[PDB]
Amino acid sequence: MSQLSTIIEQAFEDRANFTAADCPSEIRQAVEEAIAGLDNGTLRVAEKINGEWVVHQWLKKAVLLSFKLNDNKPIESCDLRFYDKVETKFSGWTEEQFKAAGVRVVPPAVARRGSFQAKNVVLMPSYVNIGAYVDEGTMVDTWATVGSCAQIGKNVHLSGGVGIGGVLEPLQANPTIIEDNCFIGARSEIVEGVIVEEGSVISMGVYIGQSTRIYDRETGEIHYGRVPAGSVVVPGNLPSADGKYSLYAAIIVKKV
Amino acid sequence: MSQLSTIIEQAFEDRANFTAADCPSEIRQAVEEAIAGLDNGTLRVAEKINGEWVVHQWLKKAVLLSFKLNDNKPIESCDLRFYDKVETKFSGWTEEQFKAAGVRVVPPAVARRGSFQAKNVVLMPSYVNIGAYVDEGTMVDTWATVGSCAQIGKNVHLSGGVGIGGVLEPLQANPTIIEDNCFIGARSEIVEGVIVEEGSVISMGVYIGQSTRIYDRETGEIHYGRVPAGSVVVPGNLPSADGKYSLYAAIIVKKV
Amino acid sequence: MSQLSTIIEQAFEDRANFTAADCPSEIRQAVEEAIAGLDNGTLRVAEKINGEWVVHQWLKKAVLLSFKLNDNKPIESCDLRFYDKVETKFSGWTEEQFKAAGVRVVPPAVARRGSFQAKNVVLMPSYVNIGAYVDEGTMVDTWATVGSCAQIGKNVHLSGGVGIGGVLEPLQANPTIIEDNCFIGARSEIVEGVIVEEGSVISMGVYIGQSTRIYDRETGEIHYGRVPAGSVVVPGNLPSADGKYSLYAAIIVKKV
Ligand SMILES: [Ca+2]
Repeated sequence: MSQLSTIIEQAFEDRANFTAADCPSEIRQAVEEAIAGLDNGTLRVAEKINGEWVVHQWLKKAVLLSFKLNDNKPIESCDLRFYDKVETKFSGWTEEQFKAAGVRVVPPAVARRGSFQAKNVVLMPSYVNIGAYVDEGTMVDTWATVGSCAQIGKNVHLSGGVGIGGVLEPLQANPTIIEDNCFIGARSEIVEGVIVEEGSVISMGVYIGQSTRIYDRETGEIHYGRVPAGSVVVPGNLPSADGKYSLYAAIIVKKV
Repeated sequence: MSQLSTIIEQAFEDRANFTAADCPSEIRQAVEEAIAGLDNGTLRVAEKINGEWVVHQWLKKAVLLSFKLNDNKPIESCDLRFYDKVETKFSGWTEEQFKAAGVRVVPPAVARRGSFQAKNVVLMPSYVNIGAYVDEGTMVDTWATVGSCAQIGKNVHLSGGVGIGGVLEPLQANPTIIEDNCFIGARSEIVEGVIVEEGSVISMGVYIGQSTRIYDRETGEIHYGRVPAGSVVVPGNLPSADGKYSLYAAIIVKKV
Repeated sequence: MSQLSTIIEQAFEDRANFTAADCPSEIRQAVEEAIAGLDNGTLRVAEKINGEWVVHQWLKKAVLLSFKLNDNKPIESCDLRFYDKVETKFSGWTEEQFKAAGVRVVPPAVARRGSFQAKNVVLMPSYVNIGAYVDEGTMVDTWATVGSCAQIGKNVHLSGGVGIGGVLEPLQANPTIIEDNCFIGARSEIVEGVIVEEGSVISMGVYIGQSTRIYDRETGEIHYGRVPAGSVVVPGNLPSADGKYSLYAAIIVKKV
């Protein structure tokens, strides 16, 4: 026997009749124990039983009651704790070190130690993983990611939400490379060691890994792994031979 | 009468003739008051007047002058403040608790209290909302989101920018579920209680909610809400009957 | 002569024969120096030599050895440092100020000073840039971005990963505008001063800037820059005249 489910079920049906202030402590204690059990994994909102996923509605009700029963409170940075084996790049950097490096680090942007950012780089809130190199004058916009070992050239614009995929393995593969003077538009993804050559304009919504067809609409040639210099690329599709569907492709629409 | 607009207008026309160092204090004070008014909402860069949106160019000029007139300075974590009713999962976790749980929490990753992560999970900078369960060996890549009550299986790879949508209401609906051994590629989105069954490979750029057609190109069947086990899924489109447009669809291109 | 490459090469071949505990200090010192050189840019994983990008495999091996040779440790918020010229909005806000403003700021959400959030706004972990205005009751979901000067209306839902693009220059251009009662679905992007008019439903995966065709499938009209009020918009494609490819377009599929 466990009374948690029944107590939470009853309180949720009764929820219009109490508030956070006058909540009886047994309901309050039951909600806490439900939250603690969700937190240590001894309870879970849904689980697979006899081959089928089953939802436990009373645990959803516990989550909802925990919102009802707790007021907003100040939360400080000290309440965030982490645990990892790679140091962050700027811990214990002085103001002199920051000024000498010439990089703007907009909170809450983080770079890992073992990555490099040249002078006049701006890191909006974003992530730069270990082994990456970001050259002079480059803008890394909000929630962008410069993945492990990626090489970002000079005067590059990585727009918001852009992901530059990391490459460690295989050891012989080139990392993902964005050459000088490229524009990568919002929520685009360049991964798996693809190279975008110099002076290209990649619009928003463009996904390119090693399997993406890069269709030059002027020549008809399908390229892989490399955007030729000066390409303007937008998202598109290529038709199937039967005409019943089409598949995503990156379309080179002009060469500038 | 307010002189803010005129002072900011004049200073911006005159901006090549002063710097942050020798800026006269009246310009400096006007810029500050403009920023304070934008911050408390008594001023706004654009507003709807007589049914039309109007831009206030002098407030854009104030924002630009605030960049010119202030140097970069160290900003610490203590300068970030929050305000919410749900505790974060790891506040006051000891090193012993971190080691016992076996989860790597890469800064600045945050999970809410009332979510669970099994041993050998790696949280790159990412978010795990309340009620979610992330099973053993799973990787949550940078700027991914595990939404409320979602169930992530064992040895799952959530790539960068992947969103697993939360499900609280309706109470009877299954949460979004990623079964064991799935790969979800970058900037893909699995939402609204969709289940991705075991061993599937979802490429980057795949969006699946309850309204997304999942087209099995081999059988011609259109599925909803569920990716069958072992599916390889990529973004595509399906043509309209008139052939004038096509609509986004997730394409099952092979079964592995 | 430098022995770093040889030491790292040898240790990596020998890696199954030592651990972090009993690693000889020369290997440990070589790995550290490799990491320091990657961090200050004097070493880089790949570089362009005689017109071709070359990978330095021993630097990848150094990165991998740095994982092997260091255990996870607690990392605190104090180890994150930033450097920027714009203050964050809430630093030194009291509990009274937070309660009076009526905005939930879910860690690690950050807004810049000079942006406004009305009562009953919820900022999930997200970013609100300077000059933006977020009206009453609006939800900004996880890893969304409200860009500079953007105007978000009342009772708007910005879903996870949504980017609302910033607009400062040109001075005369309207910022990006989301009117009252709009739903913007996950990982969608509204940029470049586009306006989404009141009561529209934008599905996930919708990208709209000034160059995106907004195709009204009922009338056949192609709109730019503006989503008419009450539109339901989903991602699609429009066919080329030769039928060899199609290009991304936002499809108005009904008017509600
Ligand atoms: Ca602190």
